[PDB]
Amino acid sequence: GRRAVRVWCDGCYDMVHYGHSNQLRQARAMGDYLIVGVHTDEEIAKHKGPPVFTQEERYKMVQAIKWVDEVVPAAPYVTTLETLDKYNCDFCVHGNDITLTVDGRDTYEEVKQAGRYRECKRTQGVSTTDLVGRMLLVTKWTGVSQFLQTSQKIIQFASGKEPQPGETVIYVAGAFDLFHIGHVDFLEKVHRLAERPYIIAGLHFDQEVNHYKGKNYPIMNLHERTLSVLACRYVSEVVIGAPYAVTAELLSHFKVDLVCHGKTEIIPDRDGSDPYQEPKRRGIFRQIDSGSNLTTDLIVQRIITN
Ligand SMILES: Nc1ccn([C@@H]2O[C@H](COP(=O)(O)OP(=O)(O)OP(=O)(O)O)[C@@H](O)[C@H]2O)c(=O)n1
Ligand SMILES: Nc1ccn([C@@H]2O[C@H](COP(=O)(O)O)[C@@H](O)[C@H]2O)c(=O)n1
Repeated sequence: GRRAVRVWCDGCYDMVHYGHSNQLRQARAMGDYLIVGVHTDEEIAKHKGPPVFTQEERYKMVQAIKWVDEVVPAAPYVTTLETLDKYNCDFCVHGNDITLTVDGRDTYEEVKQAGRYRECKRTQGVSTTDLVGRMLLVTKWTGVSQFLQTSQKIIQFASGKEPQPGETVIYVAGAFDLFHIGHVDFLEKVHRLAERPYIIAGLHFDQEVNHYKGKNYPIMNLHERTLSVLACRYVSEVVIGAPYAVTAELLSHFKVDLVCHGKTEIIPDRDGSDPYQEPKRRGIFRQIDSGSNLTTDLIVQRIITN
């Protein structure tokens, strides 16, 4: 038995994207166990403006990412040894920003001098601001994203497991754009539908999403959406470019036991047909209620306050 390295992060985690998730993956790789501190609405307000998502929304999203072992709510804004000592955490991990006080001293001086501060690289291809811009475009399809996808980035995000005997294969599908607490609440309930679930998430092509969603959607592209969704602990695997209709070929290919959709509107397939007709014919379709009303369109409207 080796001695366990417990690891700390903190931040606002306000509108979580695959950069947040890649930093948490990276931080968790540095030890055995990741704890994450998230600040309150009130606390974020004192330093920046108030955040787009409420604390309990933010606590829940972070908790949903597979590298995170626990979420400490109302974490202080600035990391301290008092906090590290209090959660038995060997060291903290931040991305490499310039973090200086007004007089030129380091915000994390205490921690750095104690030898208890580690850095990870910033994730390429994304930031909340970049995303704010993508939303502004949509409200006022060839591709505004310059994320560079690789096999290695997918290897790092994927759990990498084939369905074992006894596991109940469950397929779901959609846009999964701006992967959010609504999708998490949906997937987390789907995950209750069996003892040992193996959830596969079909991700519609960008061209398809633009067609059925109008405008400049999707905000995120298939590759980005791939990682967003693989970061979720309830997901075992992803179809990267799934058809809109849940075909026979697909169900048979993945040996699907079960198919779900949430309480959102199902838009008819181009020929008028129910794209879930085939699993309903087999009697393996089941509708689920997430309990969330959150959609990509509501995230846009909450994120633009002018
Ligand atoms: N593409 C990005 C964006 C952010 N982060 C890291 O995530 C850390 C903690 O997250 P948090 O403070 O809660 O959010 P932001 O950093 O504001 O996210 P962003 O820059 O995208 O707005 C940040 O220091 C940031 O460097 C990262 O690694 N890669
Ligand atoms: N708030 C939400 C958002 C999505 N969902 C479900 O998540 C899946 C993917 O949704 P999108 O294709 O709309 O991203 C769908 O089955 C949808 O019904 C939900 O149950 N509650």
